[PDB]
Amino acid sequence: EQPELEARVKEIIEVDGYQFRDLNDNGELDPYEDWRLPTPERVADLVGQMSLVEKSGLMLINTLNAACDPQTGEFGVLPAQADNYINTQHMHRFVFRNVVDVRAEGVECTGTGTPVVSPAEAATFTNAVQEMSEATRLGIPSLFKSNARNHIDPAGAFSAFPKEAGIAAAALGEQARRTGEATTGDMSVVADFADVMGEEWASIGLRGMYGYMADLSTEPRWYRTHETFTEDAYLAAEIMETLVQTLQGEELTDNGLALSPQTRVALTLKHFPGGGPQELGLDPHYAFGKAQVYPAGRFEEHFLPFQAAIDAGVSSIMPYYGVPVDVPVVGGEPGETYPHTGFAFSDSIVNGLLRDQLGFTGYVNSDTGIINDRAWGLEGNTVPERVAAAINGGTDTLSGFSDVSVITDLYEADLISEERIDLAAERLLEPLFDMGLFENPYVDPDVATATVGADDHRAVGLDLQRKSLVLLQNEETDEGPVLPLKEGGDVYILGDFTEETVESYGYEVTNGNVAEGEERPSAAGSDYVLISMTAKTNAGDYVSDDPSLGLNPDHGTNPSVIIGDDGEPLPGLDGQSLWGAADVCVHKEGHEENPSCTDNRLRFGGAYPWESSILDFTGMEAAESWEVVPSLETIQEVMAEVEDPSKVILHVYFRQPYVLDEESGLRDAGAILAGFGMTDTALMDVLTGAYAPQGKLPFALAGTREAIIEQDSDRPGYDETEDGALYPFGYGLTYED
Ligand SMILES: O=C(O)[C@H]1O[C@@H](O)[C@H](O)[C@@H](O)[C@@H]1O
Ligand SMILES: [Zn+2]
Ligand SMILES: [Zn+2]
Ligand SMILES: [Zn+2]
Ligand SMILES: [Zn+2]
Ligand SMILES: [Zn+2]
Ligand SMILES: [Zn+2]
Ligand SMILES: [Zn+2]
Ligand SMILES: [Zn+2]
Ligand SMILES: [Zn+2]
Ligand SMILES: [Zn+2]
Ligand SMILES: [Zn+2]
Ligand SMILES: [Zn+2]
Ligand SMILES: [Zn+2]
Ligand SMILES: [Zn+2]
Ligand SMILES: [Zn+2]
Ligand SMILES: [Zn+2]
Ligand SMILES: [Zn+2]
Ligand SMILES: [Zn+2]
Ligand SMILES: [Zn+2]
Repeated sequence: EQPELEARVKEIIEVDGYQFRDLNDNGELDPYEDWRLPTPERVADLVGQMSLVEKSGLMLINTLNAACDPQTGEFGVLPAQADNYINTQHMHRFVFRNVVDVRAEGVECTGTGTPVVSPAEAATFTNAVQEMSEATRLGIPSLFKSNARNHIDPAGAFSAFPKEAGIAAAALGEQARRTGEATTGDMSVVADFADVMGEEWASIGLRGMYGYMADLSTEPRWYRTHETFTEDAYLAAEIMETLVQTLQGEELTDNGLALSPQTRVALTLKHFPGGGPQELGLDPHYAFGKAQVYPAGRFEEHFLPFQAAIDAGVSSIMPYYGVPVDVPVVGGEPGETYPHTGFAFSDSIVNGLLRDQLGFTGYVNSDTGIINDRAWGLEGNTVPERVAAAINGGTDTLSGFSDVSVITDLYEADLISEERIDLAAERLLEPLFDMGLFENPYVDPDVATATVGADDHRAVGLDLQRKSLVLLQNEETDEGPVLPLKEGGDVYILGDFTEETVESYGYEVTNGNVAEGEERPSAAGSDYVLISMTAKTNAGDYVSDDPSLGLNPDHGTNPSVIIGDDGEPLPGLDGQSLWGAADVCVHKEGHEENPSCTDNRLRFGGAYPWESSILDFTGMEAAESWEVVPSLETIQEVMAEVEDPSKVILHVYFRQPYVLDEESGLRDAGAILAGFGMTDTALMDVLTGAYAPQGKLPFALAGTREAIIEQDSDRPGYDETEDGALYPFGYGLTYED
């Protein structure tokens, strides 16, 4: 019956033999403090006593990182803006972005940066914010969200798993190992991962997530394919279902939300209705990439994973920045299309599709910076006008917006009704009640130390690392298949292999990784060449209003067209404009005089927009804003030096679905693997045969740039291209001894 309580500011009262937190400090048991009552009655009572500004503060969510004190040496103290956000803006939702890890030897507090914090220091920080929250007039608790933390970057003290697509590759591979088929996957793999994450996140007082991503990698030119699970909507739907059930629980409320005190992490699924199908792969963080296009008419396949998570009870939904171009309204009158504005401003999307058509009963969380930076389709509108349009469109909380006074001002100007603010307040407050946070919002920092990165948790991650690896090619030689490796030999390594780790398996290693000013030993005479390679963007020089770049006629024109709902094309988006002409620094269609460029330095990722279709390794080596690592030139020298290329093992990190073009010579390697993030001993354990590979690709790979240029950005695979796929979805070899 009686749930545990903890209070550091307010007092505990007991009534009818039960104890309660007196959060308004009146000395009596209000219904919102009365945990015996159903949540709607607790919310109604709480919303009844809030001032307008306290209600409007709930509609903001902003970065609140732990800081360090240069004079005490303590890490995990409150930042400067904590007092403002909690006490002046009345916020109770925050994004925690610090790396959680143990700092080296010698690290002292200094610099503008975001300090690294241990698990115990992270818990101390979030407790302190909860302490400051309880100290407010009604002592409403706070909720921290974060992006993903448990993935190897090819994190910190959290237990390390492969990237999202590696988890899907492992799930498909274990289905095929049990059934013979690779369709929707073995979801015990996903549940095992989610179980470790939920336990570790909750132990530091991190009870929400910006994620996971249900977006589909149907457009290989989209730089965010690196954080998608799959291109296939039905596998994605099965994964989102399992993530909600495991992270939120299977216990549903009467509203149909999987929210209980058993909820370890409440998910804010992103990015609705699906960020995958970007025109030319250009991303809507950037002005030139506002458009999402659906040439194969698959808009409904893309919100199918969201559908599945909504039914499993997911807490929260984040719309993407994108603009849906000419999309028929689901369940609407004939000839109706969705507005050509960003998703969070469209009542048709957030209230119509998400709530009315799909039945979502939770709250809606904007993506970060839609108001000031990415108010797509609202370029001429003011900031207050943009706030009202997102809130009235169905968006309940604004990520990256700080200023509660703008919402109160919009109320006094009758641009947002108080009935709408009450509705947002209800949706935002209910999960905090249902998750037990009004009763006890604190955590034990020392239990975090014993939980984050536990040995058994790390073991689960290691298993999935080994099961994510996909064997794509393993050529038969006179002495048998290239893989697994034989015992002993001379091994040449290139790329991110640790020499002593490879030596430890009983090989003599020659390291081709030399600095730019030293000569590289030849690979001649090696029994094996281990190359670990990938490609990266190097687009930090991009400037939208620079005639050398964004305004350079030699870079061509942006083919993307978006006709505004007023009848005029969006700036720089008429299909004839220079790439940089869509940036507000160029068009200046707002209220405000020389606006900064939003696209400068492409700081979120992605190549130069004129280079977004160069996904082949040969093209990428020559491209201005792509880089092959190690260089394709060095790789090609090395493969010639060994003379017999079947002695070369390529381990490739397909950050995007890169194209192994025949001109590049990479297909002459004896073995090719796709890796999604592993320790060196996990990969050496598979290469040397202690374990056999079993992963299967959760997206198809193409063989030509033409297939890249021809495929439909909203359709999976390459079956409609002339050249087709090099490797299809669900493909992957093993050792057959
Ligand atoms: O972390 C954030 O605030 C968000 O940043 C935005 O740029 C991304 O679109 C979203 O996926 C992140 O969750
Ligand atoms: Zn007191
Ligand atoms: Zn009573
Ligand atoms: Zn009270
Ligand atoms: Zn105030
Ligand atoms: Zn408040
Ligand atoms: Zn990445
Ligand atoms: Zn199911
Ligand atoms: Zn786009
Ligand atoms: Zn009035
Ligand atoms: Zn303790
Ligand atoms: Zn454990
Ligand atoms: Zn054989
Ligand atoms: Zn030696
Ligand atoms: Zn020219
Ligand atoms: Zn150029
Ligand atoms: Zn003005
Ligand atoms: Zn050379
Ligand atoms: Zn496609
Ligand atoms: Zn051709």
